[PDB]
Amino acid sequence: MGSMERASLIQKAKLAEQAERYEDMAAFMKGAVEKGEELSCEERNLLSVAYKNVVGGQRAAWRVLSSIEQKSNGPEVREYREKVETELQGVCDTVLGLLDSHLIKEAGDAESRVFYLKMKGDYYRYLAEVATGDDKKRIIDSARSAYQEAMDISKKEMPPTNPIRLGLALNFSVFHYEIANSPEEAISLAKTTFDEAMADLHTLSEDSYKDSTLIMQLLRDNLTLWT
Amino acid sequence: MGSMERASLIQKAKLAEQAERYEDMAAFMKGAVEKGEELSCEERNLLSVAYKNVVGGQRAAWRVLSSIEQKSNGPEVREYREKVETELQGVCDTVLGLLDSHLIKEAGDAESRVFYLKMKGDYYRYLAEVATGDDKKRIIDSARSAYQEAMDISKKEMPPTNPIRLGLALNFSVFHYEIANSPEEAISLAKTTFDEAMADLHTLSEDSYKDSTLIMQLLRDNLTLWT
Amino acid sequence: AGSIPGRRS
Amino acid sequence: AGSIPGRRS
Ligand SMILES: *Cc1ccc(S(=O)(=O)N2CCC(N(C)C)CC2)cc1
Ligand SMILES: *Cc1ccc(S(=O)(=O)N2CCC(N(C)C)CC2)cc1
Ligand SMILES: [Ca+2]
Ligand SMILES: [Ca+2]
Repeated sequence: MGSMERASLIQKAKLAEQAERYEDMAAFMKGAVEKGEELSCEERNLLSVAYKNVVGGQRAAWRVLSSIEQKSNGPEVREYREKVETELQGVCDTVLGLLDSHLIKEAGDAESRVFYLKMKGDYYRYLAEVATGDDKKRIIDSARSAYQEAMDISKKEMPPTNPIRLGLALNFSVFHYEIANSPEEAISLAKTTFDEAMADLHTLSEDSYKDSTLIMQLLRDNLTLWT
Repeated sequence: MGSMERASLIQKAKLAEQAERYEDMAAFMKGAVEKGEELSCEERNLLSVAYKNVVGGQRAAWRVLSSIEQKSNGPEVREYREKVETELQGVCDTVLGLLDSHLIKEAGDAESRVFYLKMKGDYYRYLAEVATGDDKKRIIDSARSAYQEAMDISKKEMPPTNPIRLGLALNFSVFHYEIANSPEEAISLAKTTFDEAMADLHTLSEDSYKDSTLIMQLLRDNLTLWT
Repeated sequence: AGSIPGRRS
Repeated sequence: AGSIPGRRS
């Protein structure tokens, strides 16, 4: 997207979201990142929304095909599952590449750095969902390491109700439950996160209260399923 | 898809439908058509479902962008609407190309020939939705001509309850109402189609009755909106 | 005004 | 178990 203005890429990413054209949205936001400037809060969210939609569709398709393949056990189901899997891995590698070149290293404020490290954990987690064997082990450790660094920063630099801090804890708890085979760690993290946020709600405006309690309900929803 | 077996392309098209991967589904079915053999009833439906989903997403996006553009009247909204429009036209041209090379000319049974001519009318209709000016006139006449040939065959060769005959009449009525500025022709066609189907329902099994009455309700739904 | 949905086999 | 939906700005 080298010939398009940064501001035009951002404007077109917003239009693509409205049109539910998420592959386009991700390509526009990749082009915007590759302009080399840091991203604002709104721009980071556009980048994340675009890729979460793209990879979310791929993950849903991979799960459908993997279920059919498991029930079957010609080569067609495996071949097509592998094709979708390779595409999914390519998108994850693209996002991880943007984070490594050079979003994370230039992110000095806690809000941006935690945001990008949470993304890094998420996309390694999506790689882990389809990985098999010892490659899975190193991918899992990469997700854990990214989430842990984000957690350490968020606990030092953000209030317990901050929505990015809450969403990070939610997703790290899912990592523990679904990827790392650590359901007790998942439950403990979700419970502690919820309780510390509850005790801080009194400091918030009406609008911030709505933002934080929406994510707290997601933590509670997981706790209800897990206990 | 020249190196993949016809039967594998069909199997993968069915998997792609289950995975809601409609671009893949359309590419697999295009590859199957290009093997050069005629398509069975089930295969024709897979081809149609694949492309209807692809072009349906493009049409929905084009309408969102066209609405934003109309409300606005920089170059970004127009440029992006044009990009989506060109992609949509490319998919329509691809489908029309498959019909012309060589699905229609080899379709001798009424069921296949009517099916393909209805597709031809539909994809010219989607081209007409985005066309402007005198190009619109010839595109509109191409849609009308395809639908009319399909109608003539269907009335000679199929019972009035046949689901393809009913769906053809439904879509031709939409063409009259939405494209050709002929709402009275649309209403007359929908009413006559519905009434002639109703009088033939007594000949049908329980399963065929369900198939036909589902499309009859769509005709009635349009009549309710139009009168 | 609705045409045949046509999006599920 | 649900992660952040994250699919709408
Ligand atoms: C992981 C993550 C990403 C973004 C947020 S957010 O910016 O505070 N916010 C959450 C709710 C969303 N709906 C309101 C659409 C928008 C983005 C939090 C956690
Ligand atoms: C234009 C058209 C296409 C297909 C048919 S159909 O094969 O009889 N049928 C209609 C209903 C659909 N649902 C049951 C999923 C399947 C396809 C009719 C008209
Ligand atoms: Ca510039
Ligand atoms: Ca062969």
